[PDB]
Amino acid sequence: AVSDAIEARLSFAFMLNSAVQRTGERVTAEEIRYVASELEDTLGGVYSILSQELQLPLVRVLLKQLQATQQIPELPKEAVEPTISGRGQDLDKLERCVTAWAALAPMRDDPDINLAMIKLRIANAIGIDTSGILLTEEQK
Amino acid sequence: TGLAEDGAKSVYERLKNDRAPYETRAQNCAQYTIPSLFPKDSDNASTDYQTPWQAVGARGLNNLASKLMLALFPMQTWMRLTISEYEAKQLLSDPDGLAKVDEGLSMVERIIMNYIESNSYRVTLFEALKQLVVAGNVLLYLPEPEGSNYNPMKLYRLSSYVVQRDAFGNVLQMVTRDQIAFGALPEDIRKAVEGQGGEKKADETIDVYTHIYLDEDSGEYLRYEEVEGMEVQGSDGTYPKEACPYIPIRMVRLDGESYGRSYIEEYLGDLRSLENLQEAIVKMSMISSKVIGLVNPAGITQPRRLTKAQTGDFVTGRPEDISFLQLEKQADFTVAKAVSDAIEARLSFAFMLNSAVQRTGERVTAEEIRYVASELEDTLGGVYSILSQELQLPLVRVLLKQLQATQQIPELPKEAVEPTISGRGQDLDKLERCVTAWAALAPMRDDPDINLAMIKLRIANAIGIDTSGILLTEEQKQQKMAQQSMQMGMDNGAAALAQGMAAQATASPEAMAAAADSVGLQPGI
Amino acid sequence: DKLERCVTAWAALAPMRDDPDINLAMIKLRIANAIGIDTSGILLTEEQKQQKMAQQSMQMGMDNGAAALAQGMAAQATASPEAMAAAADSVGLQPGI
Amino acid sequence: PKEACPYIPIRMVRLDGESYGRSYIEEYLGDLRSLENLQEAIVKMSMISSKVIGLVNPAGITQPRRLTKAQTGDFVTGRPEDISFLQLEKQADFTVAK
Amino acid sequence: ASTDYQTPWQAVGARGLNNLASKLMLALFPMQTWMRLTISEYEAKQLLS
Amino acid sequence: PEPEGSNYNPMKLYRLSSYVVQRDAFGNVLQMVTRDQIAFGALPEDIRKAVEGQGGEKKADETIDVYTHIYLDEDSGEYLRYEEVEGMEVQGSDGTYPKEACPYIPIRMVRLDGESYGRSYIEEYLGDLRSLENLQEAIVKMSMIS
Repeated sequence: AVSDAIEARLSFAFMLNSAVQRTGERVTAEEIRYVASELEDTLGGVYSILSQELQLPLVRVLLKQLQATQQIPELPKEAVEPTISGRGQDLDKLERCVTAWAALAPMRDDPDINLAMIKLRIANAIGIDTSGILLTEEQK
Repeated sequence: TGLAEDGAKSVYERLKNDRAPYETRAQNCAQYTIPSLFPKDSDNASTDYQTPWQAVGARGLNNLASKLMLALFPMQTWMRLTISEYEAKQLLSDPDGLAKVDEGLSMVERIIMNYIESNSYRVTLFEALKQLVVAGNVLLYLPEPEGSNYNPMKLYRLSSYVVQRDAFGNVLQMVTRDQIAFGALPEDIRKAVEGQGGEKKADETIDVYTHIYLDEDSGEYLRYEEVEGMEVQGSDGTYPKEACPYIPIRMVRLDGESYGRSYIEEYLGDLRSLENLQEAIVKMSMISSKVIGLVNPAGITQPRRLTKAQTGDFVTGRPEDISFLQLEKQADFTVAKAVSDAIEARLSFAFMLNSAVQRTGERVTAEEIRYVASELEDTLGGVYSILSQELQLPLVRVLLKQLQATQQIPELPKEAVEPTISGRGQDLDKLERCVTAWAALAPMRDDPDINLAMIKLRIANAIGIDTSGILLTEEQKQQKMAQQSMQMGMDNGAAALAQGMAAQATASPEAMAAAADSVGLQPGI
Repeated sequence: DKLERCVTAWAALAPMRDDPDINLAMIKLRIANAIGIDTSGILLTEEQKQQKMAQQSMQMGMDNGAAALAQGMAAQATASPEAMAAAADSVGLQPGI
Repeated sequence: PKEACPYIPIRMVRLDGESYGRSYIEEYLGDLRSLENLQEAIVKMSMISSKVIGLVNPAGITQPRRLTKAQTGDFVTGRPEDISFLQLEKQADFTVAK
Repeated sequence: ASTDYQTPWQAVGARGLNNLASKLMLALFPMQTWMRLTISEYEAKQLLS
Repeated sequence: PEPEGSNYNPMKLYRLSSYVVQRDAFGNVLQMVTRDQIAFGALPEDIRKAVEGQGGEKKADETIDVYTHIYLDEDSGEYLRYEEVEGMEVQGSDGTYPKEACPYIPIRMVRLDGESYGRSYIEEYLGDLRSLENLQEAIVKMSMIS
């Protein structure tokens, strides 16, 4: 029972799930295992040092070595990189503002609501940038 | 000159005798949770860090530093720039220019998030939040960019800095201690060390101090670096009171002491008792682990035959002579276990981990009932609430200044300020809610009685969305009524002459051959 | 909530837009009286409709009107083909098409 | 003015006509005072439990001069009923205070 | 060769290493586009139409 | 390594028994030394001219301790990198690696200042595994008397 208690408190320190080495006795079901996200958050503390130490210098070397062998276009001295765990933010913020604009679909005949402005407000609330976002003055 | 306070190497030494209360707390306080996080710093390689007998402090720290990082600093736009709305109405012609200003404020709040993520500020803040749990009291320095290259920020975890503040909240003076080696020194400092005299090894370290004292007769800070010499002559920086690159962070604030406490010293006594149980349960299993064969010496069984026998030999003796020395404490192992399962139960709510394995458990507690996990979010909401003032606002007010000087940001016109909203948020949900209320008015587009022009204003008044880009104004519709007509004018018009020209372009077939020559077609068809 | 509740009660009156007996002009006032929403921006007043009846007509006036002369001009702008070359010169087009 | 002053004193539960206010958790501070006195005793009962004393029956055979110096699996002289361990009692008392 | 490596009596460290090295590899380095290049957006507006 | 073409180009690692770095109490690296043991037939072409240039014939399979040295430069912020043999250099040596882009990057599990190397993650539970093996050693041995 001590060895089953030490394995229990190493199995959270490592990113394996709670498993065989008890009675177990799950009945713990079914939406309750969203506490497996607690293992992802504990995993999120592990590699967080390592993304600076490995994950950024591996790109900054390859951004230089591919310029010298001409396998990459010479990017003009002003682009830098995050290791986003990957867009991501460009996709979800575009996917969310579509569904908000899709709710404005039964308002295409309403004479009062400024639908030209509400589509800009949602584009302002959600942090999508602008100016490729709407038809400009001439443009129609 | 004398510079009105002297000397900066002795300001560090007078006030090093004030860290020693907090420092010897944190050396005790990291000993119980995770000893690699805050060393005693009379520590080298090797001094191996023995793991504590309990592993709740190691669990409940990473599970609390990450849940602060996930809550303070989400991946999206955790700051936003509020312009003062009434002073924005005065200086501007309504209403299109107002949201055009908020696009410039949505411009800046994305560039900072593209500056924070692209300089690994997420890393050194998570190293800051682990120090803020164990010890509190970290200042992290945000250096000047000097280009669009890679620019991290260095932190100092209370064994490398000294601050002195008032009983009042403001900081008087800060001293930071570097140990930069001689080959790795900056260029202006090497001229000062050689200017002091004597050659140096390439790897010899140098105690490089700074001194960030509050100025005599002016509210700004003065900042000078030093070596064993007096200054370095690249020193003097006029840091204002509200924007200084050295900001000392503080877990739970206590007045009027100079530093702050830590969060996990508020349970460090309880971990101290929970290790003393978990030290005893493990040691009771080690007496258990030893296998002693107690032979009854008033018996027959000599183990001269018990050892040398084979797999299945028939041996002389009685089974009741050979008994084994077993660990007792059946009714005592359960006393020390049920208390240790009760202390871990009341530390697992103090830390933001969920109720878990360390019981029978025995959930049947299902399925909508676990909305009481929001009680952990609310207890988490009390933890960082001090820290949003201490870290989360000065980190923006520095970056709003440093990006103006390097021209990576537009000079925002002296009137925009920022909350750290946990992120709109309020601009999205209040817009999303008034759409669904206006969507219920859709079967009333033909009702002759209800003033739908007013109800859409009332919901825009009840929900606090602002107004005046919200509705079509007085003129605003004769333009709109023309655009449906100019559409049908251009549509029916372009369909008229195209049926009009091409019908009479090809009739009495000599005209058909003449019409093909205008395009340039010869007689093919 | 008091605005959101009176919408759903008025939404139940939607299949009664053709009933010749029920005073729907009054029931919408009674629900606005029962639920404590205030009044007087709540309903179209006396005048208030001859303006509104004109806007459906001025829409169909501008719509049928702009569709009339655009079919009206462009049909007679290009007939007896010398007029077609004269019509293209008014825009500024030479003889390309 | 009387209605707009930048110094406003806040007050948990109001009591007249004393100058200050009380607090909410002093209305249960007596009960916490009794609940710590239990939880102080349950933990201290686990600490007598934590100590592992080997009571050797001195009218027996087992001398622990052989029990300590023995290896992993040695055969040693003695009876198992001489070696008992001083364990914390209070089985039916730990449940009262719990 | 030879020095044969005796397996430890416990097999949690052998379990909890491969189950942690792979879950770092699956989280640090997914199969899709784990880096991206941010251009400085305001300096991109200045140098471009 | 450098590509030198679009052919197959892996990357070699060194698991702390084949390299040495030295860094400051500050975070930056001062000097790195990597130790290879490339055999004589498997050496690169410029190095074989240096080993033969040292003198004496070699076996086809004899190993050679080939060192590099990636020290931070005097009076310039870039790194200097030279390979060596038992001789002084190899005359294909000097590389002006900048501070931000060097092909040798030392990785580090949990960072601790100001020691030269980093710790590991599973040494933070290595004491606890040491106690858990001592139980699991005893349970198995109790089943063998059984």
